[PDB]
Amino acid sequence: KQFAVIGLGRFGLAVCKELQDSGSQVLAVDINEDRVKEAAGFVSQAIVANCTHEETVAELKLDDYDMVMIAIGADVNASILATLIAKEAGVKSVWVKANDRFQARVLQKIGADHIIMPERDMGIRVARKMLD
Amino acid sequence: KQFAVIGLGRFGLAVCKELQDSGSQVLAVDINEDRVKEAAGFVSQAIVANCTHEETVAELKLDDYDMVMIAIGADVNASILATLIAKEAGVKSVWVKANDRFQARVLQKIGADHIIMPERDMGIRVARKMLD
Amino acid sequence: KQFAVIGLGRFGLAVCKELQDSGSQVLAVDINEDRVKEAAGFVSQAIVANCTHEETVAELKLDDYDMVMIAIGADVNASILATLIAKEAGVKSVWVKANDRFQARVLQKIGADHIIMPERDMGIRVARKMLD
Amino acid sequence: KQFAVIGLGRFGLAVCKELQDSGSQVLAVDINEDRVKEAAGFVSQAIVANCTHEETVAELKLDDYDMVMIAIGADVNASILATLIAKEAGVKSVWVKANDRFQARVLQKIGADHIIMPERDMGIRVARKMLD
Amino acid sequence: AKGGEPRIILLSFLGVLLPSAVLLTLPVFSVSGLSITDALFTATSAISVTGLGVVDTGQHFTLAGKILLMCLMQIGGLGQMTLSAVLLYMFGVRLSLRQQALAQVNLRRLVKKIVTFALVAEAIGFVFLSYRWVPEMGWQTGMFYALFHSISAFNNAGFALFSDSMMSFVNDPLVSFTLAGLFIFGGLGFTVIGDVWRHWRKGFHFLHIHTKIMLIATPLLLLVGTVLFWLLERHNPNTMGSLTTGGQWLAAFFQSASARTAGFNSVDLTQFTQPALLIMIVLMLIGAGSTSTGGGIKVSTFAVAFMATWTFLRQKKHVVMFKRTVNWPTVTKSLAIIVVSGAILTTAMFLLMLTEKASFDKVMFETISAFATVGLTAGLTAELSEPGKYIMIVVMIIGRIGPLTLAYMLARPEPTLIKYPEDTVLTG
Amino acid sequence: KGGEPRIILLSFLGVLLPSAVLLTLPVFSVSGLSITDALFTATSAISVTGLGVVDTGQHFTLAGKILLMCLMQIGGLGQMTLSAVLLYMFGVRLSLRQQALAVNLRRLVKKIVTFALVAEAIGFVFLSYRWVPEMGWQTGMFYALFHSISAFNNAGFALFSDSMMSFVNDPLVSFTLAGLFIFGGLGFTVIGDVWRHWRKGFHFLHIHTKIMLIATPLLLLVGTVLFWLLERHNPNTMGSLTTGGQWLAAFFQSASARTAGFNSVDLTQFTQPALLIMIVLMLIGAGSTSTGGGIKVSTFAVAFMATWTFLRQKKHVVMFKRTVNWPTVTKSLAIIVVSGAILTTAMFLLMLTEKASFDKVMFETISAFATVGLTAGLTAELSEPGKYIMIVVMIIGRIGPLTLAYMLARPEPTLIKYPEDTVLTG
Ligand SMILES: Nc1ncnc2c1ncn2[C@@H]1O[C@H](COP(=O)(O)OP(=O)(O)O)[C@@H](O)[C@H]1O
Ligand SMILES: Nc1ncnc2c1ncn2[C@@H]1O[C@H](COP(=O)(O)OP(=O)(O)O)[C@@H](O)[C@H]1O
Ligand SMILES: Nc1ncnc2c1ncn2[C@@H]1O[C@H](COP(=O)(O)OP(=O)(O)O)[C@@H](O)[C@H]1O
Ligand SMILES: Nc1ncnc2c1ncn2[C@@H]1O[C@H](COP(=O)(O)OP(=O)(O)O)[C@@H](O)[C@H]1O
Ligand SMILES: [K+]
Ligand SMILES: [K+]
Ligand SMILES: [Mg+2]
Ligand SMILES: [Mg+2]
Ligand SMILES: [Mg+2]
Ligand SMILES: [Mg+2]
Repeated sequence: KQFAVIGLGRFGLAVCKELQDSGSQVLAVDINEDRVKEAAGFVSQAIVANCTHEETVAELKLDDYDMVMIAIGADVNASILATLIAKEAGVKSVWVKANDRFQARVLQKIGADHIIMPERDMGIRVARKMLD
Repeated sequence: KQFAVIGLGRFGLAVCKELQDSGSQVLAVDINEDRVKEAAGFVSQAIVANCTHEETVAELKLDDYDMVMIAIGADVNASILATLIAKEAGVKSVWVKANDRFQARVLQKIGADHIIMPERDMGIRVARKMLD
Repeated sequence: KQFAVIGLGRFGLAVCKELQDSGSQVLAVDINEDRVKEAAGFVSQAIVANCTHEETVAELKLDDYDMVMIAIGADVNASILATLIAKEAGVKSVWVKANDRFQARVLQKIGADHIIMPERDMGIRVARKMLD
Repeated sequence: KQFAVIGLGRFGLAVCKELQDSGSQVLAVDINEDRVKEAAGFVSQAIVANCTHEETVAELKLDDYDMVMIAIGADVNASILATLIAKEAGVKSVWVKANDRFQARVLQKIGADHIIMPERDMGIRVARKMLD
Repeated sequence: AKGGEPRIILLSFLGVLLPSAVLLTLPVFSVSGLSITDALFTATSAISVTGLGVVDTGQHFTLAGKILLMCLMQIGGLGQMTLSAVLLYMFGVRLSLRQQALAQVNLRRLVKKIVTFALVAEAIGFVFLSYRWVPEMGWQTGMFYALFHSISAFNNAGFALFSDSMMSFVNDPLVSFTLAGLFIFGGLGFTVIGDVWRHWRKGFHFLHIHTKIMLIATPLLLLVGTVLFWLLERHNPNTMGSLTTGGQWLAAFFQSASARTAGFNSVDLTQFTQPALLIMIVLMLIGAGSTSTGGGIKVSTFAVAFMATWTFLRQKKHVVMFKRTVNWPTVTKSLAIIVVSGAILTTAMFLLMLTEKASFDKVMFETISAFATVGLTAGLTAELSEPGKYIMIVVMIIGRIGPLTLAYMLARPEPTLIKYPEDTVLTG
Repeated sequence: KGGEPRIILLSFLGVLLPSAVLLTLPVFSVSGLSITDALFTATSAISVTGLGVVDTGQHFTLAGKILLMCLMQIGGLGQMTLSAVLLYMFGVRLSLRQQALAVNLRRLVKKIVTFALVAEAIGFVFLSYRWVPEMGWQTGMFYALFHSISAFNNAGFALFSDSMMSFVNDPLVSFTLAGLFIFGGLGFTVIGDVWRHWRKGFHFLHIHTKIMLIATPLLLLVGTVLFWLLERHNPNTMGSLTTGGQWLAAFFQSASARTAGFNSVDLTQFTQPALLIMIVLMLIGAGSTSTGGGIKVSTFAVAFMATWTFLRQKKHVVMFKRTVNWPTVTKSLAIIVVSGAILTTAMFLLMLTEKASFDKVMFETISAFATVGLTAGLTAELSEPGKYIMIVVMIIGRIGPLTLAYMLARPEPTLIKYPEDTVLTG
């Protein structure tokens, strides 16, 4: 029912649009104001915040949210650090998007429940669509 | 007749100066403000705008102008993007300058009506000129 | 005591924050106005200047200050030039940060009084700390 | 007795300094105002002008000068065109500084009376100094 | 993507102006009842804390009416400081997050400190004013006058319960200094109070540049005004010639302080020398601090323009204050505010001369006081005509929110996709 | 730093002190001028303010008036020529800088003088056609030449006891003089741009030319309508005139306020709502590179358009489809603010030295700073310190705007910059 999406890039905004279509509350948060405005018309609540800030994550009660998606791609260090902060925040289910195999290794060990690699994961499915 | 010329390099400013000298109103658009200033002296209206931006092109109202000339030379990506946006904006006649035979074929697929190769066409013209 | 710190990166701002916390008045000089702003918060006086320029260094009156710390790390050419100009200005004691052994030897030949290699000196300190 | 120096880089400023110290009239001309101001103290008359402009060269009575030194190095076209304009202006002796061998060939074919290549000529000079 | 601070500022004022206007018409608050224009004028004067009065505050209003008046000028003065600090906080939050995208306490604690600072400041002024009026006027009446005037003084309102506002206490240092301290700190600005409160141990050198400007320009504005008023009015029998040597300095200092938005008067400005009215017009225009209970164009705006002018006359590339460069957008903001304020002021003075007939000095002084929110009268408000009241209401509204609103318009202009070529226009 | 400020001041003081020392000689005055009076007259003539401590027609001899034509001719024409010359050098340096990163002056000066002589000759012919029949073939020609020179140079010096108050109902002389300081105050840049590029059309004129050619008719029309509306029922100035006479007088004051300084009515008996309008008109003044003064119409236009841009929260100041660069807006606002500061100081000093109402002192200060020279009855009773303050204000007013504009153009380069910090405004 209630979801949170951190990082509103091309991947993160795509999650927000589909989540709203199924009638679910989505908290879209992004450091960049422009990207938050784009998702403002597609989510229940759009907030400009830095999710690397520990106190900011405390205020945004992410432990209440059923699932939290971290969709930060360019800065590998932010996604790793935001994943950790969400874990101490009490988030039971943490989904993290990783662009590299080395990042996906770190995220697995630090405790991410689901690691998403869009290029590798889309590669497998597109092959399956080609086969059938 | 009203013409819009996008890109104010050596080719674009020559088309504007020739078009305006014949009594036609020309709109000169470029991202480089220096060349927009240089054209603004003799061009009916000169605007500093990014024509690959689809919302910007709607503001320019390129659908009103009879012919749109896109004279972006170095940036091929910007050339195809501007041709695509102009076609999607409902421009009846789009003339595009192409620096290569591969770019010209892509522009033909996009929907450009007349494609000019400055080096090849001028080569043919001078070859005819020397003969006669 | 009056100190002058040139270059406000990690080492330069750490030296300034320590010197000012110890009750000493420090001058912070950097070409990057962005980094001069954080220093100006806690530094007695912060100046945006280029310290490879002889006239600029004469304007700074670095000969007044007891010690001049040059903490230009990435640009070795700027570090050498700043040390040379400071010595030619007439400053009694020059401390220079060097990230290379060859740069340290060149600075010794120039006339630097104390040369700090942060990586190697920190390695020695850490080894001594682990031993005891 | 009376000389003109066009281009006030490191080479041309040295020419002006030696010529004036020897006791002669030197018209120092450079398009850049900073270098003209730098050479203003030394030379008899320092003028900010573009010597590629034909009418400016006509106004500056370069045909009255015994020798004209063209010391433009970075833009080869500027040096070639300045040499052509000076030769058309009636200057009997034109000395041109060239940085490359192709530029030297072009200047020789144009009609420059003396072509100066500082690196090769000092190469020979310092070789002779080393020998004796 | 244009800023919405301008819209919050106006909606907030009108969201309280209209409810305040309708309440004043009820006969519960007035012994005789106020007409629509009079209630609109009185509400605007109270909400803007201008203090201009079409009717006498002490006599025309009832006991309930004065209690309503305290609520309005507490909403108008502390409310602007609370709102301006709140909007300043959100501006910093947006600016801070913008920096992190490219490469401090919460709001509730800030609002609590602002209200706490207000009530403690009024309470300190309350006991000092009670110390003198309770013996003269009794217990129940004495505390009311102390509370009304301490609230009025801190909020830079200038509303008085006496027929002649503080003209009987020209030679009373305790009343004059208690009131003087109230609107000086009430008009100083919370950012100045906050910066001094948290970083006084570091020293003056490490205070914020805005705090240093307000801590230096205010004493000079007080000192220059005190000396200038004393020099120009020492020989005037009608205003200051009949007072003792100490009484003249106490009166000169009081009007020097009250001009910067409070609006109280130990003497009569109706009988002031013209060179003294011109000095006070400049003082009213400068006003109080940026994030305070009152103000005109504000001291920091005048200070930036004052040193921008000094920079321009000396042909220096940058405007410097306390070894800090004032960026060109800030300089343009300060100059634009003065130019725009003069444009509205000139239009307002021209309209006043048409609606009602009076001399230019009387009209100009009244227009500045209404625009600068000072509320000092030179006799025009007493005979103000019906159309003149409408102009004053508009000027009072624009003067109260104009400098703050125009600053935020300059901060966040609407982004555009079409730019026209830059061309030069000859000036000078 | 630029030396344009220094050329502007030295040039004025290098004609004021000689002009002053000459005015003391009894050859030019029937009774002789005191050092204060001679200095005031020299400042009023060289700055072409037109303010008079003594009557021009009576107190000066035949040789004195010839000097006065020379003095105001030098003031107006030489200021226009110097402004054009400095603008030409500024453009030359800018062009050479642009080439470094990536007409003739003698011909220009010839065109400036010939345009002035042609305009003054036309005005002289039109004035002679009216005065020679009633004044003679010698005296009428002299009056025509004097008044044409004064009108073109935006000086306002008159040979009559009442400056053109006897010709309030005469349309020929009123329109002749009006056309002379409108064209004299338009600016030679505008005249040249119209002369060389009128066939191209209004659309292709320079932005400054368009601003002048639009605002000057708008300013004239607004002033005329406002003066007619505010003074139609005033018996002492315009109530006694006919319907055509009232409009002619209103148009003449609307035009003369922009630096000329002639008066077909009495400003001493003007309604205050009309003195405020005329103060606003005087402050705006004539065109930039012209014989007139004021903050100049282009400066007022950029500030008016910048204000509209700020009230609409637009990113750029746009005028005639052209962006006005932020340094230009800053120059205009700084000129207005500095002018206001000096004006306030001057009014305060006048109020200290002289005892008069605020409207009279403010009007006189605005007229002297703007070089309009319109008097509201206070100049006749000027004291010695008042005369000194007026002289200083006339000097700073004449050269202050252009000088401050050029200081903002070329500040001294620096090697030390302090960190940027924010200051709260509003
Ligand atoms: N600390 C952070 N807190 C919140 N959002 C962040 C943070 N760091 C990055 N983001 C956002 O995460 C999104 C991921 O975008 P990314 O793929 O990294 O870059 P790009 O937008 O260039 O493709 C961006 O919209 C970015 O603004
Ligand atoms: N996205 C764009 N929108 C508008 N104009 C553009 C864009 N990209 C490039 N241009 C302009 O097109 C012009 C032609 O490009 P180029 O061929 O590099 O210059 P030239 O023809 O002088 O060699 C350039 O001056 C450039 O400013
Ligand atoms: N000529 C110069 N004068 C003054 N400061 C300089 C000069 N050149 C570089 N600096 C500054 O010196 C510092 C050197 O630190 P650097 O190694 O570049 O960064 P960091 O230590 O943060 O990784 C930087 O702040 C740099 O901008
Ligand atoms: N058209 C021109 N007319 C006059 N001077 C010129 C022209 N073009 C270049 N110059 C000057 O000639 C000088 C020589 O340039 P260059 O050999 O590159 O010296 P540097 O490497 O020190 O810049 C330059 O400083 C430039 O200012
Ligand atoms: K008040
Ligand atoms: K005049
Ligand atoms: Mg992305
Ligand atoms: Mg091209
Ligand atoms: Mg470092
Ligand atoms: Mg060189």
